[PDB]
Amino acid sequence: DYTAYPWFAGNMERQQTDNLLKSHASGTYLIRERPAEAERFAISIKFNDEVKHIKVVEKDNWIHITEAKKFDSLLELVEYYQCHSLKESFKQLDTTLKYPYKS
Amino acid sequence: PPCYMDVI
Repeated sequence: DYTAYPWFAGNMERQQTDNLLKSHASGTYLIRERPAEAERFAISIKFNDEVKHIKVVEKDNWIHITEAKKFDSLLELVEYYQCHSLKESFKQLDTTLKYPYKS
Repeated sequence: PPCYMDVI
């Protein structure tokens, strides 16, 4: 249950998310649920005049945005990228998860 | 142009 976290947007879809973050500062982010899909979360982040979106995959016992860095929970994953730039897995996205969208 | 960031 992540509803307490200022970065958690619940079941928000892409259009709403884009419309919301496009007006925010680079580094503003949210995690949203994708109930229908095999990847049931996405991270969305404002970066250099665009809103970028990253699939969060659950496979076997773990959760990840890249199979090269696997976590035991969504919270651990989010807290990792709060302090470690996304660029270690996406060049062209050199920012941390810097500002939760509700902050 | 991909909808979600491509993982290299």
